[PDB]
Amino acid sequence: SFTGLTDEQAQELHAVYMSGLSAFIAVAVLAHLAVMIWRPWF
Amino acid sequence: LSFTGLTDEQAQELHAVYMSGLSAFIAVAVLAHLAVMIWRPWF
Amino acid sequence: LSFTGLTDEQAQELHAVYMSGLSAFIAVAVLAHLAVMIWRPWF
Amino acid sequence: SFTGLTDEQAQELHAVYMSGLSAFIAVAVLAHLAVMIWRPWF
Amino acid sequence: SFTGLTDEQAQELHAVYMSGLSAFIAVAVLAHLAVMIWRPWF
Amino acid sequence: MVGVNFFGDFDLASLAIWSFWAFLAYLIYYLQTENMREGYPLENDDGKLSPNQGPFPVPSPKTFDLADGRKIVVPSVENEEAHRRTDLALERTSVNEGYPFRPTGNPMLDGVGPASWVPRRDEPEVDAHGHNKIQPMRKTEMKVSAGRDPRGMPVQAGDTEVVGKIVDMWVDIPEQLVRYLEVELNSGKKKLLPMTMLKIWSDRVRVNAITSDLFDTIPDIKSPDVVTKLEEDKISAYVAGGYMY
Amino acid sequence: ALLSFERKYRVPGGTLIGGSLFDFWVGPFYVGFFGVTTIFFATLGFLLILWGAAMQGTWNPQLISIFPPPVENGLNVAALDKGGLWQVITVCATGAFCSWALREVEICRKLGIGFHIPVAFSMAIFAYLTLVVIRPMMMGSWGYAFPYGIWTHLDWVSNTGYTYGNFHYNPFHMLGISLFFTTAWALAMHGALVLSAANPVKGKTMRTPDHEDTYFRDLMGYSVGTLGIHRLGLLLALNAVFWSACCMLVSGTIYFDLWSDWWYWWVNMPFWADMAGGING
Amino acid sequence: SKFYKIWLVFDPRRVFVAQGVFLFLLAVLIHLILLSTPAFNWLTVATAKHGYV
Amino acid sequence: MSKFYKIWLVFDPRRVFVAQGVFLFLLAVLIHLILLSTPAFNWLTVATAKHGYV
Amino acid sequence: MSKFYKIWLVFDPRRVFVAQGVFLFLLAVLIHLILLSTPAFNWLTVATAKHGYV
Amino acid sequence: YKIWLVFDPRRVFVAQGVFLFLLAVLIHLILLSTPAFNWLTVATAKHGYV
Amino acid sequence: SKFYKIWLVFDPRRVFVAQGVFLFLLAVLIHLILLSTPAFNWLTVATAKHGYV
Amino acid sequence: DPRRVFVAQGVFLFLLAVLIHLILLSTPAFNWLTVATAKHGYV
Amino acid sequence: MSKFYKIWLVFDPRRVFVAQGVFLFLLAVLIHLILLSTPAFNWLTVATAKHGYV
Amino acid sequence: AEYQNFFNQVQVAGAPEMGLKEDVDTFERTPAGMFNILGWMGNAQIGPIYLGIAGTVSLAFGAAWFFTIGVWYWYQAGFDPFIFMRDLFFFSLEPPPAEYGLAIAPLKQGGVWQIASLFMAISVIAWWVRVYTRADQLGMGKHMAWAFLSAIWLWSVLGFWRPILMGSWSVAPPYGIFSHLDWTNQFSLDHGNLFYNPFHGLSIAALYGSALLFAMHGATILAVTRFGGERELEQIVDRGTASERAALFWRWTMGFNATMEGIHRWAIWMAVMVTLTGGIGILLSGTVVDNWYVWAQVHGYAPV
Ligand code: BCL
Ligand code: BCL
Ligand SMILES: CC[C@H]1c2cc3[nH]c4c(c3C)C(=O)[C@H](C(=O)OC)c4c3nc(cc4[nH]c(cc(n2)[C@@H]1C)c(C(C)=O)c4C)[C@@H](C)[C@@H]3CCC(=O)OC/C=C(\C)CCC[C@H](C)CCC[C@H](C)CCCC(C)C
Ligand SMILES: CC[C@H]1c2cc3[nH]c4c(c3C)C(=O)[C@H](C(=O)OC)c4c3nc(cc4[nH]c(cc(n2)[C@@H]1C)c(C(C)=O)c4C)[C@@H](C)[C@@H]3CCC(=O)OC/C=C(\C)CCC[C@H](C)CCC[C@H](C)CCCC(C)C
Ligand SMILES: COC(C)(C)C/C=C/C(C)=C/C=C/C(C)=C/C=C/C(C)=C/C=C/C=C(C)/C=C/C=C(/C)CC/C=C(\C)CCC=C(C)C
Ligand SMILES: COC(C)(C)C/C=C/C(C)=C/C=C/C(C)=C/C=C/C(C)=C/C=C/C=C(C)/C=C/C=C(/C)CC/C=C(\C)CCC=C(C)C
Ligand SMILES: COC(C)(C)C/C=C/C(C)=C/C=C/C(C)=C/C=C/C(C)=C/C=C/C=C(C)/C=C/C=C(\C)CC/C=C(\C)CCC=C(C)C
Ligand SMILES: COC(C)(C)C/C=C/C(C)=C/C=C/C(C)=C/C=C/C(C)=C/C=C/C=C(C)/C=C/C=C(\C)CC/C=C(\C)CCC=C(C)C
Ligand SMILES: COC(C)(C)C/C=C/C(C)=C/C=C/C(C)=C/C=C/C(C)=C/C=C/C=C(C)\C=C\C=C(/C)CC/C=C(\C)CCC=C(C)C
Ligand SMILES: [Fe+3]
Repeated sequence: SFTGLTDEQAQELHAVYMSGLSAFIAVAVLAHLAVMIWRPWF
Repeated sequence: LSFTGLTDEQAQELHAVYMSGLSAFIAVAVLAHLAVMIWRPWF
Repeated sequence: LSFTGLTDEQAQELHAVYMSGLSAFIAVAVLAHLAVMIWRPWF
Repeated sequence: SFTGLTDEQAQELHAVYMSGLSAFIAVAVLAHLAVMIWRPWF
Repeated sequence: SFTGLTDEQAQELHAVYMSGLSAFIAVAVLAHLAVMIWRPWF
Repeated sequence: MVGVNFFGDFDLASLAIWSFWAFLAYLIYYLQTENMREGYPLENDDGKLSPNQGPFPVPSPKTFDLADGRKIVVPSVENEEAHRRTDLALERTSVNEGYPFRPTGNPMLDGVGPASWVPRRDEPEVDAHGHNKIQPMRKTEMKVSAGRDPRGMPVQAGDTEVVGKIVDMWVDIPEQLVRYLEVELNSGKKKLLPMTMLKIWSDRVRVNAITSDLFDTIPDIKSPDVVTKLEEDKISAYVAGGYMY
Repeated sequence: ALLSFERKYRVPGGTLIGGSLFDFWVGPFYVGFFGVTTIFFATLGFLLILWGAAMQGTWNPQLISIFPPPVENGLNVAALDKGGLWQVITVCATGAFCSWALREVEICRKLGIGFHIPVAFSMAIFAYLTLVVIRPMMMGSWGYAFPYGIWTHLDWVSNTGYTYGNFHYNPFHMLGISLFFTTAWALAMHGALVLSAANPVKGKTMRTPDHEDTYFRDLMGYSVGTLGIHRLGLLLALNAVFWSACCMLVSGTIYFDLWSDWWYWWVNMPFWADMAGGING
Repeated sequence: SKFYKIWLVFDPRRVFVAQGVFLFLLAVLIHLILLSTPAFNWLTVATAKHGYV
Repeated sequence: MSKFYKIWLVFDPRRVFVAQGVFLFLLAVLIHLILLSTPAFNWLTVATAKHGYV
Repeated sequence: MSKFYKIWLVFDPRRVFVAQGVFLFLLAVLIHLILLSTPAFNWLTVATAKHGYV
Repeated sequence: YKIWLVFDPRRVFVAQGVFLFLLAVLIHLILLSTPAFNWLTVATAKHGYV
Repeated sequence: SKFYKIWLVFDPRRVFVAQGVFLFLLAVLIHLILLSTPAFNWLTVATAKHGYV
Repeated sequence: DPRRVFVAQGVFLFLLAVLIHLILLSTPAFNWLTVATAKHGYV
Repeated sequence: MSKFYKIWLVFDPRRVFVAQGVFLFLLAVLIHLILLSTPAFNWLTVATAKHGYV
Repeated sequence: AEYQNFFNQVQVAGAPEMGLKEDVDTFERTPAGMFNILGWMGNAQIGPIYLGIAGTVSLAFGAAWFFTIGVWYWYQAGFDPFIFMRDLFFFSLEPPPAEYGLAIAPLKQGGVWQIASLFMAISVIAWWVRVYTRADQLGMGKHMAWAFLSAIWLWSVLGFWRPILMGSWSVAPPYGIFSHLDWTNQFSLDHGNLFYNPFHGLSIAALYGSALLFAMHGATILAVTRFGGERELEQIVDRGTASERAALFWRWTMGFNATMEGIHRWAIWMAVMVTLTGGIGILLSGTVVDNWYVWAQVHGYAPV
């Protein structure tokens, strides 16, 4: 490992990062659904 | 994995203060947006 | 923790002085905004 | 190895890279099929 | 003390500075009152 | 304010240009006076005070504070006295002023003319940390990263003769710059050759400034690993004086 | 008079012509043979400019103007009242500049230093000769050179530039402008940095070159160095003058239309010339 | 839940500076965009509503 | 595949997160500007037409 | 929160004070300039119209 | 897999990400500049937007 | 009450000089703005009132 | 140096492919977008 | 304040006096020129009108 | 045939210098590296850079200004990458028309220009603060900040002060390669041959003098590099033969000379003068003088 992180440290980092990414993606999906209802682009 | 040289409790306390500040900022923003929507809706 | 070398007591004292100054500034601004709203409202 | 990576580390890195590449290519294929159905260019 | 001054020195400087500031602000207030009486801008 | 004149045709542009003329006159006076902190008062050919000293007076003294507690007052008698050469082997060629002075002996050995050196302080130049600025590469961890490494090359003089070999390089550590080459002569003595007055070929170092006979009389450093400002001045003056002599 | 350290440097030798015949000083000025020639040429040029002012009939220093012979004269030697005086003054100026450069060479040889200063001066001399000799002769007449007047040569610059539309579009001209701006910027930075190191905050000791390197690395992430900055300033000035000379050399000799029109080959490359949209349709 | 560990990877000084700069830039950009749209320029709306000039 | 976490064993989280934040902000601003530049999808213009703003 | 004083544990007061002073001065100047450039909120123009000064 | 014995994956991944982003943006811009394949134009034509 | 501690933060000399420069520039700017406005140009008001010229 | 060889080869391949694609796009006859528009009547 | 003299403990008297002299001269010249640009307060124009010089 | 000291004959390198601490927060410094290509004429080290607050603000708002101009260009190109490259130097972000005066204009009609201008102004002010504070924390004399202030003065006269005095943002130059050259030419044409602006002539004299003086000083220093003349500060406190030989060269040449310290005063003032006089000359154009050739005719340096 170039960064010097432990495997468990990397796992925990990935877990919290994926929780944040999931929140971001869910918000984006809800926003896209709202836009599609309000003004569809297809 | 502390690059900053911070312990766990110090990080928790700093995060608590940061979350209080962020909550205040977001609450003010929400109130401002509600007032603007009432005064001049953009949808 | 401390990045500036100040102790917590010194930080609290400095923050008290800063908050007094900030409160005076914000009070003056609020009075000016009330006066402007009475004289010539922008809403 | 100029990078200092052993054979096993290179193999597992390649495995992760190819898994990600396969996911990316599958998404690209699905998007291209959807575009072809909606607005074919051929 | 970042400037290296003492409590007593800073307070003695501040008293004189505030006296000068008060004189300046009083003169400015009188000038503004006179202008408002002469050529009001509101 | 187009066409608004204070008097006659004098408008804002005229006021600006005349104010600039006054400011430029003052600025020229200030700049000339700031450049008279060295070399004054003027002297005659005999070293006595010149009857004419110019229209610009010498400015009031200014002080430079050094990192080691020493104070330098640049327009002062002490500053002029510390940098004044004595016992110069020179002779006037005419009773009139404005004529050259003739070297009585060996100009390169006596340090006159293009071989003149200034008696700088006999201490090495230091960096902000107090370490000597110029050190041999054997005392550092620097390595040659580009160009041609001259260590081990023969040294050829201006008369097409080999006088020795390069054994080490002296480097300005803060600037990461090579300033001198150390040469071991065929007699075993070591000298310092300025980098700015030599050429590095593919197989040799060529020094056209001086001939083989003059390499043995190059000024020396008291310590094998330290060179002082006075020694630098003497070596540079000796090497540069070879072009004329 | 002499500076307090000047006596040990006033030694014989270093002359190019005459040996010790002119190897002396007049006040602070070293004379030499080329100094004699410089004084002759400069005085003659100044007095001939004054005489041309007398013929013109004006004594206002900002209105005096000596004009070259008309374009119809070609390369002939013109009458003194019909442009010949301009040619004589041009010869005097060229002689004075070359003599000044050679006198600088002699002074360099006497002091045992390099010849960077006379080489750099020769660059400006080349620019001047480009404006008065090379370009007018390539265009076939002395009448294309600029006049000797404080504002009439500005009129010449304006007319020459507007001969080719907006002269900003000359590429060598853009390069020269950029180099001049860079030279001014670098001079400001160098003077400011050296003065700030020499004149620190009150109560602080004099700063080192390490301070200068640290300052410019902190500000922008790179420091060129003292030797580097001197080399860079010299090269910037020389390149600015050289590319200005090239810009004037190519204008009116191999290019005669508008430079703004020259810039349209990139637009008119056929693979995107007809593509609708944008500025150029 | 465990987002506090952000302060184990990033120093607060850099993060706070970047966040302040970002917030200032974003607020200025949005306010200027709204001001450059006459239908949402509140000064113009107030002028029309209250009969100024 | 759950082996993706090993990216943090080859890439520094600080630089990755800074680059990700900059990239996401630039992308979001670009998409918003593209929508605004199109009068059909400019929500301010749509609101002006809908509510009769001037 | 009452723990905001810890901001001075993170940043030197001089740095923050200078930044805040510059920011506030620039903001005030910008707002005054924006109001002055608008004729409806230029108080000198409004005063001239109201009092018939010109 | 042997490619990672030659090239440092960090530089490879950074360059690949930059290249993919630039290529995707270029293709999307090419499609947007074509009114036939501009999806916003098709949407406003189909839905009758203003 | 305790604002004198500002002089424990910034050097009085630089603060005083900068404050004087700022005050002079502000006063000159306001006077020039009033002069450039004919309604508040006191010389123009005086010449209109007293019938000069 | 295999690294420089591969890097230069990749850059050259990308530049060549982009150049050929731009040449084809610049030609309306072989521009597949125009061809598809004409074929399917997108207009 | 009776303690204003301590200003001389803060600023060098020579610089202060020189700057004050330059500032006062420039201010006086500026005000005189402003008066001269206004024909209602140009005393030379008023004298010319009164005495019929031109 | 002798070594002219324009390029180093050999390069040496060790660990990069990370800089003196003084009163600088070393946490804000980045790592450093080496670039051997830059070591031939200068230093090969791409040293650490200070980040701080002022640098971050300046970078963010300057990037915002740059990207605002870029997206305006992309809009003018109609999303076409080929049109973007074909007309890159012809794209222009123009100020609002003269009808809008100094008020906020619609986005399509100068609002984007105003937004970009505000971002640029914020970035420039932040960078000036950065220059001043980086000088202050190392204990240096603030000369760089005052030198930068003259260029800022010219820049703000061009875009802010003169537009305010003229009553409209329309007189400010646009953001474009060819368009701002056209703006310069049109300014000269509209104000009657700006050649006859005396402060324009002073600015040109200062620019020519800056080039001449830097040529002189660089050639002089390289000529005395035999004696370590480029170590200027040490020569200032401990005068060597390099300073004496340079002074004697210029004294024997033109009758007067400078010192190792005062030559830099000459340099800084000569370089400051071009922008200092240019700002005044631009500010006088249109506000005080609208035809400089007629003004020159009146004031006796143009023919009648
Ligand atoms: C370079 C391209 C153009 C040109 C374009 C311009 C433009 C454009 C401008 C000038 C300006 C000037 N030009 Mg011109 N100029 C050219 C060629 C020349 C030549 C020449 C023999 O080559 C000379 C001597 C001059 C001289 C001058 C000065 C009167 C003035 C300021 C220059 C300066 O400070 O430079 C840097 C040098 C120094 C700081 C050192 C001091 C030099 C002094 C000032 C020269 C004085 C000359 C004196 C009036 C006459 C000399 C002959 C006498 C018999 C001694 N020009 C050519 C034709 N020049 C400006 C001006 O104000 O014009 C009215 C201006 O706006
Ligand atoms: C046909 C065109 C006109 C003309 C019209 C003008 C106009 C109009 C102007 C000049 C100006 C200048 N002209 Mg003129 N000019 C003409 C002919 C000439 C000739 C000649 C014929 O030889 C010469 C030598 C000059 C020379 C000059 C300069 C002396 C002068 C100021 C230059 C400068 O520093 O600019 C550029 C320097 C700046 C703009 C300073 C910038 C400062 C800021 C803070 C830095 C940049 C901001 C930010 C950091 C940018 C991003 C950087 C990122 C790293 C990417 N002009 C003719 C007569 N000229 C200017 C002047 O002052 O005139 C009095 C000016 O406005
Ligand atoms: C890298 C090129 C730059 C440069 C370099 C440079 N110039 C130099 C040097 C260097 C390195 C010197 O060593 C030398 C010097 O000694 O400087 C102090 C010089 C010098 N650069 C000078 C000026 C100068 N340099 C200029 C430009 C530049 N010089 C370039 C930007 C300009 C411009 C742009 O206008 C001017 C005016 C002189 C101060 C000096 C050379 C002095 C000299 O030649 O002295 C002998 C001559 C006389 C005393 C007078 C002769 C007069 C004539 C006989 C009659 C007049 C003729 C002339 C054509 C009339 C012009 C009228 C104008 C209105 C056009
Ligand atoms: C005496 C007058 C001369 C002068 C002086 C001068 N200029 C100065 C200084 C001085 C003394 C400084 O201290 C200061 C400085 O720091 O110099 C290193 C500066 C400086 N003069 C500069 C430029 C400059 N000076 C010029 C002129 C001159 N400056 C005069 C000749 C000019 C001209 C001729 O037009 C220019 C362009 C800068 C190098 C610097 C001030 C830096 C600054 O203000 O930065 C803030 C502005 C920005 C950050 C703008 C945006 C920059 C990038 C375009 C951002 C977007 C790109 C993004 C980062 C990357 C994108 C990558 C991909 C995604 C595309
Ligand atoms: C013109 O062309 C157009 C624009 C039309 C098309 C171009 C389009 C593109 C290029 C679209 C997008 C491509 C991408 C790549 C979009 C982004 C996808 C991603 C990768 C989104 C990432 C979201 C990640 C988010 C919010 C971060 C979640 C992480 C959150 C805090 C950080 C948590 C990790 C932590 C905190 C450190 C602390 C933990 C420990 C254990 C110390
Ligand atoms: C176009 O866009 C527009 C302009 C429309 C959008 C406008 C936007 C914004 C961005 C508005 C503002 C956002 C903010 C963040 C405004 C400011 C909020 C603040 C934080 C105001 C701070 C007021 C603080 C003030 C005056 C300081 C009071 C401090 C006074 C002296 C200092 C006391 C502290 C001291 C003295 C040190 C002494 C103690 C010791 C122990 C030495
Ligand atoms: C053109 O595109 C448009 C503009 C139309 C749309 C594009 C839009 C975007 C991209 C909008 C925004 C995206 C974001 C990411 C907006 C910002 C969201 C955030 C993240 C707001 C954060 C506000 C944070 C706030 C107030 C917190 C400040 C924190 C504090 C006071 C807490 C301080 C903590 C401290 C002092 C010390 C504690 C120390 C110890 C030892 C306890
Ligand atoms: C376009 O925008 C417009 C122009 C419309 C509006 C913009 C407006 C603003 C931003 C206006 C002003 C904001 C301010 C901040 C105005 C100034 C407020 C202040 C703070 C004025 C200070 C006056 C201070 C004065 C007279 C004091 C000078 C101090 C002295 C005499 C005291 C001397 C001190 C010490 C002598 C010596 C004692 C030494 C010892 C050792 C005891
Ligand atoms: C793919 O490419 C992307 C999209 C990524 C980026 C490509 C970008 C480009 C192509 C960027 C720029 C091209 C150019 C041509 C940039 C600018 C060159 C120039 C020549 C800028 C010149 C500005 C020149 C002058 C005088 C401006 C001085 C500006 C000022 C003082 C600023 C004025 C400040 C504030 C006016 C007004 C504040 C008032 C209000 C009401 C906000
Ligand atoms: Fe220098």
